[PDB]
Amino acid sequence: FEARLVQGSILKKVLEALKDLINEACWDISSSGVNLQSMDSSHVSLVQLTLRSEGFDTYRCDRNLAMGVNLTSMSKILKCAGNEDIITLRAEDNADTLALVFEAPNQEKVSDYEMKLMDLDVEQLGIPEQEYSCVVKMPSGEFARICRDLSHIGDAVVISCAKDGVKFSASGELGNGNIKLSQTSNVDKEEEAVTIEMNEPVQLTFALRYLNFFTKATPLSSTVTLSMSADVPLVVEYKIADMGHLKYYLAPK
Amino acid sequence: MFEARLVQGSILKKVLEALKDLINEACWDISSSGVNLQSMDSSHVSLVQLTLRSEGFDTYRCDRNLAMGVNLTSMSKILKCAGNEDIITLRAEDNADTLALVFEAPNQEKVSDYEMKLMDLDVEQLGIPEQEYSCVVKMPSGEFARICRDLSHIGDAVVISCAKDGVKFSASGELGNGNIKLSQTSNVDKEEEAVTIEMNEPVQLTFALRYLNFFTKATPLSSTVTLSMSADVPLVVEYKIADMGHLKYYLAPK
Amino acid sequence: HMFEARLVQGSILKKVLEALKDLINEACWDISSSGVNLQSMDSSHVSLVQLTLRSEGFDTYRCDRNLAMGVNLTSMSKILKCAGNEDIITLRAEDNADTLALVFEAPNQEKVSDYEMKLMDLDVEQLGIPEQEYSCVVKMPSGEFARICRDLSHIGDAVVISCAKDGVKFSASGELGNGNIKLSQTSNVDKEEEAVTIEMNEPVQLTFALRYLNFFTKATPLSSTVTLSMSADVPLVVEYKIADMGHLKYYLAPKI
Amino acid sequence: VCVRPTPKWQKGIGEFFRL
Amino acid sequence: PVCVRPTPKWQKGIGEFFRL
DNA sequence: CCCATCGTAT
DNA sequence: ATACGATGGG
Repeated sequence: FEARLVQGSILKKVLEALKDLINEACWDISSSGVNLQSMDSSHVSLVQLTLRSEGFDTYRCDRNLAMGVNLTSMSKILKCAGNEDIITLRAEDNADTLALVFEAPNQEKVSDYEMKLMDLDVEQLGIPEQEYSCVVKMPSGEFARICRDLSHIGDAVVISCAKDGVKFSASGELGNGNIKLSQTSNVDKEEEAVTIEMNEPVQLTFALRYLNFFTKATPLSSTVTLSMSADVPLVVEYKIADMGHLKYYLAPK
Repeated sequence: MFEARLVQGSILKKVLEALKDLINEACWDISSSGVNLQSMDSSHVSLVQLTLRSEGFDTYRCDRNLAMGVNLTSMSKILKCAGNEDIITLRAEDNADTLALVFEAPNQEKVSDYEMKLMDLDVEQLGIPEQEYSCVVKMPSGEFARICRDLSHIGDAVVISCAKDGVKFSASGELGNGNIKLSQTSNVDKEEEAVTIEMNEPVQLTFALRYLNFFTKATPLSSTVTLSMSADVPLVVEYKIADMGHLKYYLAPK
Repeated sequence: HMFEARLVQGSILKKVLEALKDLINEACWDISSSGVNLQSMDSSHVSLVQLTLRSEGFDTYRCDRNLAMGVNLTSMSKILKCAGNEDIITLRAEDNADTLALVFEAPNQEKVSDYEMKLMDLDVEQLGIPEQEYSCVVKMPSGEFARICRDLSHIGDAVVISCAKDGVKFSASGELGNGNIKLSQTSNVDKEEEAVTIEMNEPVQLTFALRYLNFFTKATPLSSTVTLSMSADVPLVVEYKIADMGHLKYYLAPKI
Repeated sequence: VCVRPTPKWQKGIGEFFRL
Repeated sequence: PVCVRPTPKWQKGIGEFFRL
């Protein structure tokens, strides 16, 4: 398996997003590309990364490998990589090893790191096809700020999806707080827009702890898509360029 | 009733950073004239007096005179939510234990509104008088900020000596001794960067650097500070707030 | 009577003392007509540092006799941190006080700090430094070298510098895995300043503790270039030059 | 951000998904 | 991010190389 | 060269 | 749980 990524800063961004939520996880390499799917320490939330081979330069995969990586380990190694560096994954089928090679732009420095793989009992989970009562698309940043701000009011947030806009509310010791995101009538902020596909109205409750973890992915995308129905796991999705996506799953009240 | 619409919301935010390390809870005094606040520090060492004149707000309406008991640490955490470019509005009803802070972003798109629980505070408002002052230094807020930080590393008290020529600040301890001499500005194109002295009598007072360093958390409100001093009398550090009012600290010399 | 040394570019005195303070608690400055010298071992007696600021580099330099000032560098650092980076710093001492005066004139010309620090009595001991030919001598960007030592500090606790004709390689290992950084020699690109140059006589493959290298790199602000200089079982010399004023040289013994 | 805890009333993702 | 790694056992001091 | 973000120690 | 210094961006 060999995979040359021009924009190396992605593999770096990905691993910051994940490492607060997952210690160790199984990368599933195939001709089609790189997939990953894990639950959190606490078995509360679920993350699924999907990076399609189309998005790499060199992509070659002979057999389907299932590499057990320690994400905290792999992050510390990836933090070495320059953000403008051309990153390449190489792994030799046999061996408990994954090679990350980093070429800098001057073409005159080249790092290469070998990290020790793990054997992982990957409890394979099966994420159903669902239609969704509501689906907000909004700026990753905006959503990030809301979750940070309301984390100061209380420990749960109440997302109310409606025809004309979305509301987020939280309460506690200090008081109460309501944040009302109206819909963008298109052609403004430039992309910095809020769009809604509301079939059935919803008011769901979620713990802000986990939302605030999921938002660590914010660097990957200027847009986040929240997708909801009564007592069915909310799906926070960050799309990765033209290459894949990252999806979080959290069960509501 | 009371509603007060502030276009430049970053001021209400700056105010509350300046206060929150010095005062836990305090009584806001709302009136037709505007917003006044006056508290001592937890430790009964210093006093702060905030004055925001109604003229400085956009909308200001205040029926009768309310005395709102706010927890400043609480109100800060809520104001930290507000974007710095956001249009902040205070609303509070008569007979009521709550103050509403509404924050509209510039995009016109996002709008926060927070409700905080008020408390009952008896506070026997001091009464500060006009006083004449042996010395009055007017200098850059930054300069003064730096001096207090630097000397805080030498020890825990600073010695402000006012003279005709200039002002001097000295402190001593473990490391050694340090003297910082601010001469008066000869040219001074700009206020931002000038040192001015109004010396009547010479003075040498001693103050705790702990409290000075608290007072300097107000530095964002103004490019200028004014220190004002007399032989047996609380120092007054004063930060003026753009078209709105002022913030004044009072510290009694050691 | 008196020593006085006026440095227009004050940020140097500041930079020097950041470079030294993680390595040395207390040391004897050797002040003389010729200039300011310092030569100390570290707390643990592992490495050696030799600072040399030549009088020609100061604006005012006057030294009436030789002083040997015992300074507490922790103290002197905290005092120098007060000085603005654009400040005109002046070091002044009489033969008849136990004290060193650091006076700071800000660039605005209306503010002036002056600090008085107490000197100390230091039973020193000055090491003899022998003339030495060097199997290898890398000259590279201070930054590059800084990054390498930081990065590999995350792999483990020693780094293996292999010098060859073609280029230099740095390798380290530990719990997580293994790590190799190959720095090939520069033909050019922009223009000196950001080049890798090698003076290889004999190939060398030496092992060094990353703890100490990472201390030495705290000097990086003084120079855009560093020079590593190496031989079988002979202390490595990391050297930062200070703008036609002097230099700072660290000495660390390799694995044997 | 203020350090949060996980509400007692949280369900596991196990009750929603499986193999 | 910089790791301050302990001082290797195999470290020699500069004392054994230079003297008064 | 000043302002904005990060990380630990009390 | 809150303060105060350390690091990086513009």
